[PDB]
Amino acid sequence: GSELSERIESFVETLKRGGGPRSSEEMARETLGLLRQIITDHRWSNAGELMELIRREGRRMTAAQPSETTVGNMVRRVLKIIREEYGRLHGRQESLHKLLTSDFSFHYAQLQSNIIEAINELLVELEGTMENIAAQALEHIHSNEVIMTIGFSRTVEAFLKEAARKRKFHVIVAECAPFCQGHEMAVNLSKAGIETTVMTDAAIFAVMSRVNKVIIGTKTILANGALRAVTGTHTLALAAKHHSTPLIVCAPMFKLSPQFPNEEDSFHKFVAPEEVLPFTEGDILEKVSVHCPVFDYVPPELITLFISNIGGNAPSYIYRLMSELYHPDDHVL
Amino acid sequence: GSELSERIESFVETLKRGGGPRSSEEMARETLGLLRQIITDHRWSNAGELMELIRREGRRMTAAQPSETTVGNMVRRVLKIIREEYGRLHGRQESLHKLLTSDFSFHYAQLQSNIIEAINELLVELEGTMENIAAQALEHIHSNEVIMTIGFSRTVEAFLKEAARKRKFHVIVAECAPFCQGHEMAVNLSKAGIETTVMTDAAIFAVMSRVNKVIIGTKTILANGALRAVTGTHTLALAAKHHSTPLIVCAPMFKLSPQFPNEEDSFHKFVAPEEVLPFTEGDILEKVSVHCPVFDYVPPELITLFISNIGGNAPSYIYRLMSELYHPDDHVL
Repeated sequence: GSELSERIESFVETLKRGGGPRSSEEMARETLGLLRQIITDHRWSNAGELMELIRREGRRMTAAQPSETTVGNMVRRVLKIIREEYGRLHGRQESLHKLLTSDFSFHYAQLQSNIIEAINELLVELEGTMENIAAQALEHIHSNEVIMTIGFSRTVEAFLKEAARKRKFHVIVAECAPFCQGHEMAVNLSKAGIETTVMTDAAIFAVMSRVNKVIIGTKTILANGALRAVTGTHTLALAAKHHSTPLIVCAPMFKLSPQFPNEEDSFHKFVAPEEVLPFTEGDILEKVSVHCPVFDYVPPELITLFISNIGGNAPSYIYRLMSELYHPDDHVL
Repeated sequence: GSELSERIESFVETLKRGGGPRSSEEMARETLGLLRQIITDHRWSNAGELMELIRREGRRMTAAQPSETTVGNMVRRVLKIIREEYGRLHGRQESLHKLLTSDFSFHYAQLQSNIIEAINELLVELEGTMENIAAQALEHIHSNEVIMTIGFSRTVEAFLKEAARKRKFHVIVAECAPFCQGHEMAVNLSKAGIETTVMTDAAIFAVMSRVNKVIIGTKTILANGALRAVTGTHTLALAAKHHSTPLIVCAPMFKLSPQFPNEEDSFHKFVAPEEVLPFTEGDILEKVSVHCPVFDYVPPELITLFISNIGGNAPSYIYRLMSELYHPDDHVL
C-alpha cells in the first residue's frame, strides 16, 4: 500500500527528472519488479481489474517520460503474459486464416502464482541477455576487421570485449556530441586491449570508406524495423548505406516497441540548449533558436541485421517478433 | 617504296594474325614510326594528297584488326598534327562561338620538316608516359590500403611498384580467365615485396566489401568516357559501384579513341572456343555454342577517375581531351 505507492511515486519522479538507472537492463528489471509488487500487493478479483490497473500504471509511467520506451515495453510484456496465463487457465493474432475461421470476468485462485512465476522466468531470461548476445560475437567479426561505433553502448562493449578474446580488430568510436559518451567507450575498449580510435561525428562519412561494418546499439526498435537511436545515428546509417557497409544493431528483445513512426515531435528528446550553446554567449542568445534533440529516427531500409538474445534476424522479420511479444490491443495502452 | 610497302604489309599481317607488340606503348611507337616512314618516302605535292594516303593506309590498318584502337589513334593524331601544321603555316572545332561568328591543297615546301618534328616530339612524349603516370602513385595510395586489380596491366604494375617504395599495402589480383594473366601480375608484385593475393573472377564481388579502391588498366577510352577493357572488368566496376568503391583507370593518353559506343558486335574480340571449352569434350561440342569474348564495355558512369600522363580527370571531361587530340572530320577516317 504505502510502500507500493511511494515506490511508484519515486519511480515516476526519477523518470520525469532523469538520472536514476543508467543501464537499460536495470530499468527493465526495476520496471518488472515494480509490476510484480503491484500484482502481489494491489487487490483485484478477476483479470479485468488487473488489466485496468496495470494499464493505468503503465500510462502514468509512459506519460512521465515517453522517450523511455523500456518501461512501456515491459508493461505491455506483463499484460501479454497475464493474457496468455488467463487464456491457458480459462480457455483453450489477426490473420487471413483467423478471419476465415474465427471475457476476463471469471476468477481463478492459482492465476496469480502462475503470473508471478512467468514474471520471474522473464526476469531470469533478462538477466543473461548480455552474455547471450555477446556469445555471437565470433560469428560476425573476422580477423583484422574494422568496426565503427557511435556513443557508449554496453551491449556493443560486451560484444567487442568477447570478440577480442580470440581475434584482433580495430574499433573506431565516434563521440556522440554534445554528451561525448564515446570517450568512455573508447578508453574502456583500450583498457581491454583493443586498438581504438576516437573521432568526432563530423568525420563519420569521411572514414566510412575504410570501415568494414558498423555495430551500434539503440534505445528503441519500432514495429517496422525502424530505430530510435542516439542523435547522429541517422547520418551514420546513411553513410553506411552509401558504401553498402553492413550495419548491425545489437539490441536486446526488451527494446522492441509496438509503436510506429507516425508519432511526431515526441520522438526526439529535447534538452537544455546549454549543451549546444553555452549561457555565456550573451545577448545573441536572445534572438537565436537553439535545439538539442537527443534521439534520431533511422528508417528500416538502412539496417542490415538485428542481433538479440534469440539470435540474428532481418528487419523485414521484426513484425513477427512484435507479434510474439505484444497483443495487438495493448499498443494503445 | 618497296621496303616501305613490305613493312606495311608485315605490320598488317602481324595485326591480322594476332600477337606482335605485347605492350600497347610498343605498338603505338611502331605505328608512329611507320607513319613517319610513309610521310618521308611517299611523294605528295600538297597536304590534301598526304591526308588521303594517310587515311588510306589508316583504313587498311584499322581493318586489319578493329579491336586494336591504338593504330587508328596514332593515324588520327598524325592527321591532326598535319592539320595544325598546315593551318599555322598557311592560315590562322564546332562551337556556339564559331557558329555565331563563322581549304587544303596549297603546296608550301616547308610542311614536311614541321610534321616530322611534331611526330618526333609526340614520340618523346610517348616514351615517358609510364613514369609520368607512376609518379602520381603516392597521391592516391595511403598506409595499409587494400587495392584490387584484374588481369595484367603494366601501367598499374608500375603504379603499385612505385607506391610500394614508401607505403605498405595489400593487393588482391583477380585472374582474367581464361588467359589467367593475373597470376603473372601477382607473382611480379610479390617479387617487389608487396603482400598479394591470387583469386578467381567469381570471388570479385565476394571481396569488394574489404577493398578500399580499385585500380585497373584499359584497352581503349571512348569519346564519352567509356572503356574497352578485359572481360570481367564490367562486373568488377559494377561491384565497385555497389560499394561506392572508387575505381581508378590508369591509362595513357594514346588510348583515347574518338569513336562512340554506338558500334556493336565488333567491339569485343571473339577468339577460338578452345580457351573456354577444350576440344577433348567430344560429341557435345556439336550442339553447344560457346563464345569467348576478350573485351568488355564499361559505361562512363562506373569510372571515378582517369589518371594519365597529364594528371587526373573525371570522365565528364574526356570529351574536351578528345577535342584536343583529334579533328572531328577524322572520326570516320
